[PDB]
Amino acid sequence: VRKETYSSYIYKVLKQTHPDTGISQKSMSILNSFVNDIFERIATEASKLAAYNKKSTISAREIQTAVRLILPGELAKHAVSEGTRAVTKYSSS
Amino acid sequence: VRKETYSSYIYKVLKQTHPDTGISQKSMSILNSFVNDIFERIATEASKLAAYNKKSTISAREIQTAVRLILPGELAKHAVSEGTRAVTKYSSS
Amino acid sequence: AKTLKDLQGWEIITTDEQGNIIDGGQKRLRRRGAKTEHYLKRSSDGIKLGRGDSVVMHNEAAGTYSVYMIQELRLNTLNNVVELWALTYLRWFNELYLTAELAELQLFNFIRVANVMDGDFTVRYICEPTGEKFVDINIEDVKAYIKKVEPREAQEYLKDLTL
Amino acid sequence: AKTLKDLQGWEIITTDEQGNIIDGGQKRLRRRGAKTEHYLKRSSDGIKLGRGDSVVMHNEAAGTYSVYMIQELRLNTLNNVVELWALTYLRWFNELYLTAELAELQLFNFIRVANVMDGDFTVRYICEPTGEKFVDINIEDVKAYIKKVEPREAQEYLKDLTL
Amino acid sequence: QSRSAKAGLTFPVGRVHRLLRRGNYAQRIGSGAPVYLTAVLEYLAAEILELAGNAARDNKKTRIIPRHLQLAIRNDDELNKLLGNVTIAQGGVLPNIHQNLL
Amino acid sequence: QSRSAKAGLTFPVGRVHRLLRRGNYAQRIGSGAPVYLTAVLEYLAAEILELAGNAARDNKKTRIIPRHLQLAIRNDDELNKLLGNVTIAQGGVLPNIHQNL
Amino acid sequence: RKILRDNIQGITKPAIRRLARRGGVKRISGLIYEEVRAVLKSFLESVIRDSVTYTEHAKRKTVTSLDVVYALKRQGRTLYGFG
Amino acid sequence: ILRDNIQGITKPAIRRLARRGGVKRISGLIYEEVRAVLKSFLESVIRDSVTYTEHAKRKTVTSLDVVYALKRQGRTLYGFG
Amino acid sequence: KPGTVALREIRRFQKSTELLIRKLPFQRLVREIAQDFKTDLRFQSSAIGALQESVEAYLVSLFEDTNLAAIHAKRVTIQKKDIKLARRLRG
Amino acid sequence: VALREIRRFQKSTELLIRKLPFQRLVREIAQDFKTDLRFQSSAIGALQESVEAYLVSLFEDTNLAAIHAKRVTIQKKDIKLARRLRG
DNA sequence: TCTGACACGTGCCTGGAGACTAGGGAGTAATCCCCTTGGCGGTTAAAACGCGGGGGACAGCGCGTACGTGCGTTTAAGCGGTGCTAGAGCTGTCTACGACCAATTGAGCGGCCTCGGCACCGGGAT
DNA sequence: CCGGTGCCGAGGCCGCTCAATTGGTCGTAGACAGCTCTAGCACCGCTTAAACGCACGTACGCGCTGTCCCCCGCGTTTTAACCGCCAAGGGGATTACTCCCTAGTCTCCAGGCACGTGTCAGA
Repeated sequence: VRKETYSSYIYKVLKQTHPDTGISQKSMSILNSFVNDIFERIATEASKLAAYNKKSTISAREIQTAVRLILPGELAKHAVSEGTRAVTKYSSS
Repeated sequence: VRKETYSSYIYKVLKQTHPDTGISQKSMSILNSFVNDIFERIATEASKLAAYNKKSTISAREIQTAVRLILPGELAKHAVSEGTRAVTKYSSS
Repeated sequence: AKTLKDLQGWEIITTDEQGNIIDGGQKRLRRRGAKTEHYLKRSSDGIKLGRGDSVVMHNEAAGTYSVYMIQELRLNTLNNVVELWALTYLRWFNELYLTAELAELQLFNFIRVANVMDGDFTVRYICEPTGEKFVDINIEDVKAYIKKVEPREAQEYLKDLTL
Repeated sequence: AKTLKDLQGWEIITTDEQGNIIDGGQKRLRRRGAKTEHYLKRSSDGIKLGRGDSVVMHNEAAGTYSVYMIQELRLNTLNNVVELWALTYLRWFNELYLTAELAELQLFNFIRVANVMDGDFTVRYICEPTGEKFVDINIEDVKAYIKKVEPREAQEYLKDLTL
Repeated sequence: QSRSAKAGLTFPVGRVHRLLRRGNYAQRIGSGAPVYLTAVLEYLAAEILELAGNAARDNKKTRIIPRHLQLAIRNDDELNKLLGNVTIAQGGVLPNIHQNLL
Repeated sequence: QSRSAKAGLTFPVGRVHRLLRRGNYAQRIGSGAPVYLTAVLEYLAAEILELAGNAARDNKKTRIIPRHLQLAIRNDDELNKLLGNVTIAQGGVLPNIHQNL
Repeated sequence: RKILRDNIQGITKPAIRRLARRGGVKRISGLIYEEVRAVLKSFLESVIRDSVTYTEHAKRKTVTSLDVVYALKRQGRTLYGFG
Repeated sequence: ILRDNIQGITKPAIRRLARRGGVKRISGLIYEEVRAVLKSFLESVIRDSVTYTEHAKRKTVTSLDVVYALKRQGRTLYGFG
Repeated sequence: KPGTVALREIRRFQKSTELLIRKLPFQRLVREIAQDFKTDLRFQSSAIGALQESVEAYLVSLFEDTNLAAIHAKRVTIQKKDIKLARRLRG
Repeated sequence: VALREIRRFQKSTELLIRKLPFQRLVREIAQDFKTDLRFQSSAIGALQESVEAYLVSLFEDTNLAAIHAKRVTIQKKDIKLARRLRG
């Protein structure tokens, strides 16, 4: 009871490209801890990066700079290209 | 201007055991960054340690557990023995 | 462009292969080998800004125009809303010399495009801001290596073509 | 002791060398080689609780007393206000067998001290809870290695003295 | 509709915002930061899921076992540079040999 | 009379408490936590300063140079394990040689 | 209260052999099985002690999978699939 | 403009660093490999420092920014902040 | 032929993903190591397998680098000096 | 002559790598990330004291990699393994 | 024998300390099960031991080639001293954006069927 | 791998507490704006340590061989690892309430920061 995992969202984002591929519960917990560790890494990097500028808030630029810090190479470029597209489709409404 | 360091306290704790030994300003900045790195290490350990038990109050138990997690060997064994001996004199007054 | 207030005159065109397609948000997947390309055309006239194009822009302090040869463009960086690394040109203070110096162009300077080749402008030789090493090579030989290969080797390619 | 409510009957005696001194808060410095020792005596009668002493305490479920041979004591750990790793003894269910099993004793159980040696109690042989390997060695031979050497080697020393 | 439906994503914006507020990262939290974070980790989960699906389709299997996730992470260069200090449960090892052995 | 004097230490308890409050490490902070961190910071600084003074006395110098601090750190065992991923500026390297050279 | 007298010998020699065949080792010397078990003891003496301090911070008496995965997360040996 | 500046650090400088490391003899083919190691190392550190500076809307990489970038990479430098 | 079924065992254990280290001796080892830290300390059964997976992935990463150090030293067998180097090259 | 140079460069704490070549090197590397980007005068010295520490920590381990293989002169394959084993 | 940076009184001002309030989070007691541990049979899959051998490990050697070292020789590195100027770090407004307080509600976390792709066999070529 | 049961485990289906969402409202930290001054860049020059070569012996890298011995591998014994199953028990949850302890806000003041001139290292 009251375990906020990432099971159904990962299962939904799997089936939107490869709908004929199942996923085990152990691999589901692996991906849950995977996105939880990436969330903890980006959140701690944004916390330290907002502390380094004497700021009190975390905007989208803070998380964008922290995720360009953490992820290496072209994957970070594709990640920020996805994130900026999503926030421009979100906020412009 | 109005940038707080630990310079005078390091100088005072040096001048009560080795009173005839000076200290350079470069080594002063080295020791200041050293104790600042240890401070942020213990703080970021106690933050994630209090997050693991769903608490919101960092106490002497949290910092004592984080500093026996960070410092290796008998150095932590002398460190917690000094810390408890100091906080008993503090809270006993 | 600098920010989203200046990014209201361009859109993200994400060509997957050498053909011109979009296929959603950058193929919806990160795919190696098939290196994606992005040239952003304005909706007023459709002027392409691609990897190897020569754009014209007035300088921030001079006022006299200058040509920038685009080496790379990175979508949605931190300070800028899109970054653009472009190779500079040498002004005669109409023949324009080539320069392998990278710089960054903002959207409030770019006016028109001009494919500067040898005989609206005329290239003579690759040069340097030091003032020597004139190598009479046009821009048609390096644009294929720019478009085909990532610029981590094309930088050393046009650095070795000089000197 | 468990907490500070039960730690009001002992004080920290920090002997630097083999002699009995205090010299402030653990020599005011961390010094290698001269390994510091701590035996905590109660202010009622001055009974020493040292590295190698055999204390008597009633068990938490049995009620019948048991002897604990102190192997190590660590000042101001996390759960307890001071931790005490002591070797257990075998009850006859008056001869007491030795056991190399570590355990932890709390302050609300310890009553008296008793230097159990061979012929208030009598040791016969080191044994095990399995019920065999009786090695007729008294406690006087191992207390010097306990007091002189850190227990990381004394654990393997009395483990190799058995079996 | 929720903020995830307004963003065009399938990952929870409000759960990430609640975890950011309860994780003691800052006193204040901007508006674009949780939707940016959900977009980033949604793209990361989608990429690791499609690479695991490619590893499963290269083994003629459908259910993604953790061995498929290990062989999908370690075969990619930038994911292995990202997950350099990782340990995956039931992953085994890469199929790898050196030329100075055979 | 102050908080650091009531603790009996030479390091600021109030600055540690203010930096713990402003550093986003928790929502609430107990009383014993900043004085415990003050005590352990004072102990660590006192130990590293005693070892640096030992290096300065063994090198016939009256001021702590960074070479004295690096020799004091790398000559110790547990301080080197605590500061393994630590590079000190203007200090060079610990003097050691291999037997097979 | 089990008399586990040097159970580091419980990791037997064909177990280290199988681990080396997984790692890609053709043949192993005979003076390695005494060393690899000491390396394993030195590694577990760090990570198990970190997990014990983690689980006795929370006034508990069970070492759960969250405790060992957090102790491995702090040591730069981040395990997945448990929390 | 700036090109082949990795040959500015020369093989006697690598000889000095190797004598500080404690070698006796080194090869003549290790210099390009040491330059290739240093290139990737300074590339990662300079890229992280540039990211830290470009976050703060600055146009000058500070010593505090580069010591934060070295702290994040597990190579915590002292004496600068 | 000698030395060809070792490559067969390598190909068997590289395609597989099972647990090479046994469960109960590793459990007894973890218990006797934590015996010096807390008496009567029970372990969750998921945590023992978690420690086993971390030990396995650490030991095969040590053994791969050890075999690489032996290969660089113009040998195909490993020695104690290789693992001593790999521990002094990884802290 | 050799071990005298080891004893000289192992006791003194001078700047081994030169200042202005290191300046031009970090400027050439940073020019691919931000053009017209300035550097603090303490930041380049911090980069030098970190780079010459990492290189010495690499060299004092590839010397162990050389003497492990019963040889004195190091090779490119020594430092390749010395970086590849931990980085 | 020389001098050139490091350390004791110096006004202050602004951050630390005391006091007086509530509110809210931990800390005592309290169920009750949801996980362990443990000891039983069992049976068998690796583990242990012994020998053969043969192929790699170590050691000596001899041809030799790349490398430390010695001595010109450029030559670019280090210090200084300019000028200048780009931007870091301030103060000041205010403003736009987030925290916090109720209301609501779909949603996304738990039970519950309902099938369905992987296992490992005969045995067949891998 | 054909393919057959089967199985046990994920996939839809239902479904109901509850935290995500909306709406005002206040309040408060960042965004512009100036400034200013400060630390960093360029450049010329002046010495000047030192990188850059050529020889040159020479000493270790490296290929060959030769011995030898130690571990790979197989065959027999053996023994405890895995399974499982029941049973006991104990500690990890989750109320609960309360209480005391710490955030907030004044409140007073003092302490520790920036100069600074007297004093102490190096060559």
